[PDB]
Amino acid sequence: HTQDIIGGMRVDENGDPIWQHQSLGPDGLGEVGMKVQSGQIYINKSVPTNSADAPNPNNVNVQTQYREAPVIYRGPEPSHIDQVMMSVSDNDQALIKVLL
Amino acid sequence: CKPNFPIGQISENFEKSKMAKKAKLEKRRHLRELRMRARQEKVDENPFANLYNYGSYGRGSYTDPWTVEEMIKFYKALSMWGTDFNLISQLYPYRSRKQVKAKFVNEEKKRPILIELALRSKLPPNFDEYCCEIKKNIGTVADFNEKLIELQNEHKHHMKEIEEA
Amino acid sequence: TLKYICAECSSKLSLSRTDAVRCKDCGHRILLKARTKRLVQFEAR
Amino acid sequence: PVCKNCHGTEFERDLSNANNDLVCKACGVVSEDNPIVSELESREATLNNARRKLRAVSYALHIPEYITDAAFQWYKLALANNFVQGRRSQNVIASCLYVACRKEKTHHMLIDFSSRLQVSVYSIGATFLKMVKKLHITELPLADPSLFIQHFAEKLDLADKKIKVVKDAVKLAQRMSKDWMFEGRRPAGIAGACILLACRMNNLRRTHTEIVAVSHVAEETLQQRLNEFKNTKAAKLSVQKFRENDVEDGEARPPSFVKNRKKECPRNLHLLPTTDTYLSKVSDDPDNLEDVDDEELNAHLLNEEASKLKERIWIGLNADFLLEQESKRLKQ
Amino acid sequence: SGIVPTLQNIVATVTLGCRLDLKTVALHARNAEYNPKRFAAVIMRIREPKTTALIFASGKMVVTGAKSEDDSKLASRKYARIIQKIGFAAKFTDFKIQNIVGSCDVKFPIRLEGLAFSHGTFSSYEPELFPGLIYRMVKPKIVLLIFVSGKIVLTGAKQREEIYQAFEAIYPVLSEFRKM
Amino acid sequence: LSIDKVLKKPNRAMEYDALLSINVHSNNITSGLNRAISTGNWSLKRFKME
Amino acid sequence: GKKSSSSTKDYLTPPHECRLRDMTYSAPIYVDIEYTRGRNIIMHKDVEIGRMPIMLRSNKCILYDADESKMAKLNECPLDPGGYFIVNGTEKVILVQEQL
DNA sequence: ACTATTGCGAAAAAAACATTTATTTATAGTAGCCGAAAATAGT
DNA sequence: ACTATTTTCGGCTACTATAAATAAATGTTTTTTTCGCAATAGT
Ligand SMILES: [Zn+2]
Ligand SMILES: [Zn+2]
Repeated sequence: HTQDIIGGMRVDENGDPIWQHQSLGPDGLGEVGMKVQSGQIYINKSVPTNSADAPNPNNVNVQTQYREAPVIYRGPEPSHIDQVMMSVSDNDQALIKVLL
Repeated sequence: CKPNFPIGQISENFEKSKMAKKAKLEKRRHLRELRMRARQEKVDENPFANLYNYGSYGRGSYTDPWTVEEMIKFYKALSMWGTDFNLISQLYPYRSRKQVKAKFVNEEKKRPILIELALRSKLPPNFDEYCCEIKKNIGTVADFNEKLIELQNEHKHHMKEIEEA
Repeated sequence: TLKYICAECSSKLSLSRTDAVRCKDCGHRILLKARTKRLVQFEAR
Repeated sequence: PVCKNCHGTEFERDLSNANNDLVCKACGVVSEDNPIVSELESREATLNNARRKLRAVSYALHIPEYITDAAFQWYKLALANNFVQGRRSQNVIASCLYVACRKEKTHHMLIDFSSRLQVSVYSIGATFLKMVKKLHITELPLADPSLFIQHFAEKLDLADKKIKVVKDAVKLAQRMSKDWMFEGRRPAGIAGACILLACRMNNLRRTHTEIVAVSHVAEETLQQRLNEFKNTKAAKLSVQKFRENDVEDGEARPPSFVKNRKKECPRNLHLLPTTDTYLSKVSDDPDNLEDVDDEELNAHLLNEEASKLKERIWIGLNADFLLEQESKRLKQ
Repeated sequence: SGIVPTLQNIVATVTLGCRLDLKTVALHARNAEYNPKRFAAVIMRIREPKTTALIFASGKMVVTGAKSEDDSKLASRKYARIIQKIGFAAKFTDFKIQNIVGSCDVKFPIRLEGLAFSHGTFSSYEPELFPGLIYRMVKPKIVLLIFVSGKIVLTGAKQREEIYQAFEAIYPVLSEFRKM
Repeated sequence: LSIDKVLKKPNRAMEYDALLSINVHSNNITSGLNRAISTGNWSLKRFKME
Repeated sequence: GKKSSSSTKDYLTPPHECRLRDMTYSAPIYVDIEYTRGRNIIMHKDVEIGRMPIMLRSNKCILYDADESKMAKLNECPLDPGGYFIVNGTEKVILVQEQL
């Protein structure tokens, strides 16, 4: 019963964006309206580390387990996003689709 | 415009709702005549027939409410014996061992003075129960105290034949 | 803010996180992000 | 993880020139070059069958598989905790489903299980009670009936304006949440009346059987809710009219103490009656009992000539007193 | 309001040094109830002191149906006075008590889902199968059911004394939720 | 194969209804549809051809 | 497609919507059965057994004979010929096979 | 078809093990079935 | 405007939910082992 979170923009020296994080948006979903260059994570994603552990029927230690698996823009040329959507599948599972 | 049954527009496909609700009142009606008689096929499914609620597939029913004619078969037997549910069960032929117990608890809260009168009654009552004594004894007239002995004597004799063989 | 808008209902929804995926005023289940306020620099060639 | 010159703990994989080397930012010595890419059985058998049974009704009740996968571990721990032995196999796994149904906070009820199982709600619910308390399930979501308003409308097949029947019903449910009707009542019961009233003002879908075929609760208890909600406060204003923009609280009246009025420094240490003084009332003679004597329990005794009369009909009803002689001679 | 919770029913079992025979205790009694396929023992029903007598085939006995504690004690040896009719031992040693139940009324409505969210880490319930909440207690090791009209019935009290301080202890958590 | 497994019971032969057991077996069609269209390979049985 | 009680056309997800959720663009099959329940035999209608996919611009799909306004409401290009499945996202097509 | 050769095949069984067997304490809740009454419409 | 009856309304009657005992069965339950059949297959 552990989901995945889109927390983003870790801050440093009075400013949110890292050189990777100028185009990552307030929600963690990369902000529509601006370009991307190489590097420059545009979709942050964090996954629980107990991905195969058995569910313990209690509440003891689940507060910090999210290791990151971010999505990084490759390519030798700077591009833009076109637009981004989010939806759900046929089963209740979240869908994310961005197109450059 | 009260909220209890207004008719107020198109209301499509209500006839299947109308045909079933009129038909499920007929379910209990044929069950009523079976109860009073005991006192003495191709079918097409419509989806709204089989619908279930929480009152479904569960033990319990509606006991036939008691009559004044049964009261004199109840209070006098409660005057003769203390409280004996075993023989009053067959006295009320299709009534069961359990709701006659529930009736005893019902009469405790309903009439608390009649049951104490039956408790205080420890004596032969007004001598009208002797016909009711033999009304119980006219069914299958046979000795239960003397003739219903030999059957175990016959059956223990059968064991000795098996031990012989 | 100018938060999330529907596809055809086109309704600005600042829907709080990990709560729902649908829209108001419609049963539609595909969501559109609205464009930022921040300026972007371009050339003219 | 540790450099050989600066002993740094931060390593950064450079993909700028497609070499994918590993290097720290402190001194710049590479860490690694030429990356090497990755181009009981009886206990097993009794879960292999139980895997089939979890998959069965999930296909029937349209359960998405991240519950059925999640529910297997709930079955897995109670398999170890000796919860399975003695109880019926079909009964225990359906209780195990509703745990994950509650934790996932779905629209799925509990009688949808038992109707396919063709048992009572109290049969399948009994082992549900012993599951949660024995296996130490403390946190639990509440059965929020607001989910049922959203889910009932689709199989009801109402008009294409199915948003306004729900947006008004959920604002009715928020108004209903403030009202003191459902406090110990049925979650599907009180949620089966707001839809009846929301579609009332727009359509005539209310036939008192179509909603019973959806909500699976009897017709007389929802009409009771129609009379209960009308006569609490300010409902007479919106019986006939008054568009749904009321913002009030009204009086707080759950119907349980309404019946109770129709019927009509801390506490000290030794202020309540004790129990040892009651033990000291009657002498505790272990063999003797002639200190509580009376005259009617002394007369509580047989009618001496009527023991023939008693045993006559006592053995006139014989079936089980007769076969015990038959069985014992067959035991020899 | 310093009300007292009234205690309605006891159960209490006693051993007997004699094995009980079913034949000579039912065929010459008054409140004769013995159907062996229904139940493997005999029950007496007397309305003074409105208790009931449950015996066992092995010899043991349990009394149930008294209002007070000493009310059970005079009942428990009038029951053996009929056992003094038959040539049996009726050797009772220990008057152990293991359930004394009580019902109460505080008579003001309260919220109970607010405490099922607040004190949900230890006590919980199900709304559809039982209309009240089933509450539990660590300190006296007791269970109890609460309602919405203010009535609380106490069950499972092995000791009579234990619920008196327990009912006082559970009073502030109910007045905590004044349904603001 | 599901039916007779119920019908090999004395008690479960009078009140038993078979329309309940439909939906478990109904999944084999649709998953067999979409997999055979996504993966363009067809496992035939009466002709035994791939 | 449709039932026999409602006898409406259908209510169906749009395929341009269905391709944006990686879903199958399919249509349900309804069967009508009779059997021996018990004491009496019983006939039941409109039994769901599955959802078969339908290719677009068929007479069973909602894109049958539009007027560039319903299809404009369904944001679909009228110059698309159609004739292919939208199973679980991707759009594929049966190729016309042959033998001797 | 008689017999031979064999794996299945149901059925015993065994131990465990929770499950009914009846008691009574209430409280509110449905839930079904029933008149009891009372509106209420045909005539 | 009488005759008839269908709402209209409780009334009844029930009945799991409570521990806390007995307690003779009383369900099964998986695990296991057996013992029989017919099945295959040649004689
Ligand atoms: Zn919308
Ligand atoms: Zn280094």
